[PDB]
Amino acid sequence: SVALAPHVGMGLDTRTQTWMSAEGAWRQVEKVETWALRHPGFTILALFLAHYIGTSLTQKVVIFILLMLVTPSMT
Amino acid sequence: SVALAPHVGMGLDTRTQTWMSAEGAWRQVEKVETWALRHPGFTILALFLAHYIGTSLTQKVVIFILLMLVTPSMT
Amino acid sequence: QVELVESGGDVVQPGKSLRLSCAASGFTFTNYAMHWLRQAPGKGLEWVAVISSDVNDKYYADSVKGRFTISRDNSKNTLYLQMNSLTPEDTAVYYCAREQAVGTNPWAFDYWGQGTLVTVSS
Amino acid sequence: MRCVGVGNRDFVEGLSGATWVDVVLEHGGCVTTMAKNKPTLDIELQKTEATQLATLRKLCIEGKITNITTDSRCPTQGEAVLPEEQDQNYVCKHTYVDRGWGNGCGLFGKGSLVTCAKFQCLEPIEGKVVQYENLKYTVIITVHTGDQHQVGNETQGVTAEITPQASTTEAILPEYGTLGLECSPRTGLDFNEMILLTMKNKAWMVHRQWFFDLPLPWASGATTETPTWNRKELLVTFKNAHAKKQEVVVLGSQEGAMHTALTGATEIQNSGGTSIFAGHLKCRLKMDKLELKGMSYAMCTNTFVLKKEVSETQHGTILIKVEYKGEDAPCKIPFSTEDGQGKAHNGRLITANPVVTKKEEPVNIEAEPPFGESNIVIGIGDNALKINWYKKGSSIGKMFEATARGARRMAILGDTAWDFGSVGGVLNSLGKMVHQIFGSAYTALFSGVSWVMKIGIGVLLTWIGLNSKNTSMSFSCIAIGIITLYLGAVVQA
Amino acid sequence: MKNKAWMVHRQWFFDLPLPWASGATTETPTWNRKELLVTFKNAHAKKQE
Amino acid sequence: TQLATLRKLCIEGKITNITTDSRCPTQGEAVLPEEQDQNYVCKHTYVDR
Amino acid sequence: HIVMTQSPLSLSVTPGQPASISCKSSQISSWGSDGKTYLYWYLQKPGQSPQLLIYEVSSRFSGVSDRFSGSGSGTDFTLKISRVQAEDVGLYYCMQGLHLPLTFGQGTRLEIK
Ligand SMILES: *[C@@H]1O[C@H](CO)[C@@H](O[C@@H]2O[C@H](CO)[C@@H](O[C@@H]3O[C@H](CO[C@@H]4O[C@H](CO)[C@@H](O)[C@H](O)[C@@H]4O)[C@@H](O)[C@H](O[C@H]4O[C@H](CO)[C@@H](O)[C@H](O)[C@@H]4O)[C@@H]3O)[C@H](O)[C@H]2NC(C)=O)[C@H](O)[C@H]1NC(C)=O
Ligand SMILES: *[C@@H]1O[C@H](CO)[C@@H](O[C@@H]2O[C@H](CO)[C@@H](O[C@@H]3O[C@H](CO[C@@H]4O[C@H](CO)[C@@H](O)[C@H](O)[C@@H]4O)[C@@H](O)[C@H](O[C@H]4O[C@H](CO)[C@@H](O)[C@H](O)[C@@H]4O)[C@@H]3O)[C@H](O)[C@H]2NC(C)=O)[C@H](O)[C@H]1NC(C)=O
Ligand SMILES: *[C@@H]1O[C@H](CO)[C@@H](O[C@@H]2O[C@H](CO)[C@@H](O[C@@H]3O[C@H](CO)[C@@H](O)[C@H](O)[C@@H]3O)[C@H](O)[C@H]2NC(C)=O)[C@H](O)[C@H]1NC(C)=O
Ligand SMILES: *[C@@H]1O[C@H](CO)[C@@H](O[C@@H]2O[C@H](CO)[C@@H](O)[C@H](O)[C@H]2NC(C)=O)[C@H](O)[C@H]1NC(C)=O
Repeated sequence: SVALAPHVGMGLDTRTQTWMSAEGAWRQVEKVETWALRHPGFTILALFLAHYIGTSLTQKVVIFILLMLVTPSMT
Repeated sequence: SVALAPHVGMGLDTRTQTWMSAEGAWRQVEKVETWALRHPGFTILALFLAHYIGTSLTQKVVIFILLMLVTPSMT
Repeated sequence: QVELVESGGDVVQPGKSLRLSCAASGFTFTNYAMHWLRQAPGKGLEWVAVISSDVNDKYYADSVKGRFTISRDNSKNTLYLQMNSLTPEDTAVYYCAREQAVGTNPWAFDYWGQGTLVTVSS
Repeated sequence: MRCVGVGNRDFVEGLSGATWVDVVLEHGGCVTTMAKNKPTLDIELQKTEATQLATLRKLCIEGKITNITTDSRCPTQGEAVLPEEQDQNYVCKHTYVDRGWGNGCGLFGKGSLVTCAKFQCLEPIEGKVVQYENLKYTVIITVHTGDQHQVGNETQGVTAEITPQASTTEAILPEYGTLGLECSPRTGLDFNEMILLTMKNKAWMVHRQWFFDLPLPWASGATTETPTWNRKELLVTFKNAHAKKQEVVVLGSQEGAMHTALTGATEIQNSGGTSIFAGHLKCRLKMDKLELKGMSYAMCTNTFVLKKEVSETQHGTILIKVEYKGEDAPCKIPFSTEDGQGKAHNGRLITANPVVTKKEEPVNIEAEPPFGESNIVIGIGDNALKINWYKKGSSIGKMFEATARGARRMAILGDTAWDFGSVGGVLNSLGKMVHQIFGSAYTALFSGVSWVMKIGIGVLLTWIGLNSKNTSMSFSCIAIGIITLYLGAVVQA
Repeated sequence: MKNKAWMVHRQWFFDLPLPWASGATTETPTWNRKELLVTFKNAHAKKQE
Repeated sequence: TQLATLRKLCIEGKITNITTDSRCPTQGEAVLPEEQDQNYVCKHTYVDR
Repeated sequence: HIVMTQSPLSLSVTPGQPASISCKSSQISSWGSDGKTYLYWYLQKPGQSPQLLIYEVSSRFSGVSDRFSGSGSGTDFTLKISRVQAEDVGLYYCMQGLHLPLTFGQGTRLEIK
């Protein structure tokens, strides 16, 4: 089906290499990186949102990173 | 692979209806909905994390929503 | 969805040359090796000639080697077969076979043409 | 000794009352079972294969669209209807299109427009299940005999077929007794959560619910040539550009999308018999009837000579290969180990007790030398072959590597790693119970989490542990952070 | 592609992971980044496919 | 007595055939058919056209 | 010039019954580099053009019914049909693709008994 329901973490785990493991280990990370390099302004917007919502040096960082992970992959 | 980077929100917008604008609209939402229906334990984990990382109610809500939106979107 | 239609088949007296043409549609032609195959009436299938993806490389069956010539007009999306010094034995229904869509063999058949009949007799 | 050279072997050494030791086979590594008076043999689960597979559900991967029929009503009255709508083979959709005197309708306004096409599917994806009745495991057992051609020889072995109906099949080794296998094959990869995706001659063992949640249209699953397909609306894309009319277009071929949607599944070879090659099996080894050949043979007093240079394997075994030069063929080979010219005997023969069975038939010996200098004496007298060796390593390094190996096994096997080589005992029972409960809770929590989300959540949770000071640190950090980082660094097997 | 067209953004076209080529209409084009289609699968560190 | 060649480094060298294929300022990246050849050392740079 | 010899020359079988066709090679058609075996099975339906049923020794082609399955390792290959219908009338020409001058077999014939 659509490449949005991969069999990554659910189900069985074996000693043999699962189909397309090394090729797709970093697929979503590369997607996030290329999206961020193509659309830089959302980094500024996320910084603004984090620094103006619930600020404490751990929350201010976790919210920023979590949003910067959500928006590109969600797309 | 290729499906992870839809040509959505690139910037060129016109009156004429785009390709698959009816089906590909709620695709991302339905992905998360099916993932949440299939994996219920991460809901409890996200509730715990939001409660123990958020000092304000709005912080808790935002953290919970972002955690729910980030993991199925990641995989 | 691919369509391979034959052309050029007709009657011909022995010794008179003939040029067969295989019109192709439904796929990108320039990337596919093409074949010519024949079935004499009441006889088993017999492969005639093959042209690979690059135009220069060609091969012929030894039973017909030196008598035929195979050409590719990929700009028009069609295949050409040149039959020379035809023999009354060289009468059969001729087919046009595409390269395999999926597999390992550089040359294989997956889709066969409708078939044309050439008759060499006096 | 078909186990040497794989690089994944692991030596089980214990034994109990009635001499039963349960070991776990994983299709990747070959077990070695040593004992005080039992010949050390090696075991490898060769292939797990099923038969007589049923088809549970069939999925369409691409379609063709024909017979596009359309009908519209006058605006502001009724709703467009078409007799072809009720047909199961036809996909339809309702949209509103502007109409007027130019279109012939009496009154201006938007009017309904339905288009019905014919969805004739193509290239189906069968989804097959297997019952436990037909699942079969094949196990290969070889005792260390010191034959000439028996170093990692994949072919020669003794096969015992294990099925759930009769799972206590015992091997009959030649001249070594009968090794008794009493294994439970119900446990393992739960085949009630396995659907095989036979899609253009490539199978996969995916989870059941994930297969049911594939958006692609699904068939009835029965054996027919013209099956009716449900949920056809998402593989044909109706396009109403502007508002004059709408077209009908088939989406395309979903094979490339499927291949990237299977990026975590495990491949299994599907040609003829659907011989799965991934999985694991727990088996008990009842070694009561098993004996070693030639315990009563006399000792060799003659010259021994190497015929192939001794070369240490990956795990420390050295694989000595010698050939007898005497006249007494049915004879026992002596052995001695000295560290710094001191008879500490700080060595070990992974082979039980190698014996020459013919005068000039080469025999090969697998010995484990200590961590320093190790002079090895094979024969007796002044002609004793002396194999100098030096295993480069430290004892603490071996313990650390063993701990890492056990951690990897506990990450792959859910809790059966607690039974791997577990020689009875009550402590291991409590350990297994505790690990079973905690692992069940942990996987219920972290069901279907990403290779990177596991690492991120583990880092966040260990930071939370290092912050809180209500003795939540001690359990949160240790129990979740380290475990989750270790897992998320291993999950992509 | 396949008797269809779309007006995509240039940068988005240049970003998507598929093996491209010079597009000079010559025969036997050489494709860059062929690794996006082939998938090698070492099963048990025994052989490769 | 006997030695095996684990890996050869090398010090000198020679450049035999030099070919360049430029590209228009916005049409995209530049590609040469011999880029995928293992013994052709290519490098991409920017120029003004 | 590997010559393909087929064991059956005529197979008259009643509907709803199995059938076994054999295509025996004069040399092992197992390509060494990949370990695959290039043996193909075509079916030319009467008054039609040949199709491709199993594009390898045992991996069936797309659009082929569920019952067509093959076997064989070095020289003795088989084409197994599980339940014969009324459409199975035709000529089951086997083929080897191992070598360039590829040669078909004489081809068996199947009819309803
Ligand atoms: C890298 O760069 C080098 C040099 O820079 C190139 O070397 C080429 O080598 C080939 C031979 O391997 C040379 O071909 C020779 O061409 C001669 C010229 O004659 C005609 O030239 C015109 C062009 O003006 C062509 O269009 C014609 O087709 C003719 O080739 C030709 O006379 C000669 O053949 C004669 O000599 C040989 C040897 O004795 C006989 O066998 C033959 O029968 C005939 O008598 C050669 O064919 C080519 O000129 C060289 N290129 C140059 C000098 O620029 C490499 O090809 C480049 N690439 C690589 C990958 O290395
Ligand atoms: C990639 O992989 C493909 C297939 O996997 C390989 O395809 C090979 O193609 C060549 C031709 O391009 C084939 O050569 C033919 O070999 C026939 C074998 O006959 C004898 O073989 C023995 C070896 O066992 C030799 O020692 C003998 O000398 C014989 O050659 C040969 O009969 C045939 O020649 C005959 O037919 C041609 C065309 O009809 C006539 O012109 C000719 O006069 C003669 O009558 C060919 O030479 C080869 O068989 C193919 N191999 C396979 C496995 O299919 C490619 O070579 C691989 N590599 C590349 C780069 O593509
Ligand atoms: C794995 O085990 C098999 C089976 O034991 C080994 O095959 C055996 O190989 C030996 C020597 O290669 C064969 O002996 C030969 O016998 C012939 C006839 O007597 C003789 O002319 C030769 O000089 C040699 O002595 C033996 O027959 C053969 N056994 C078989 C095939 O069953 C194999 O070598 C082992 N190792 C590997 C890597 O396969
Ligand atoms: C659906 O479309 C097919 C093909 O366009 C129609 O089949 C044609 O039917 C006419 C007679 O009605 C024949 O003369 C043609 O030869 C057929 N074409 C073929 C078979 O390719 C079909 O009639 C249409 N309608 C239905 C209900 O199937």
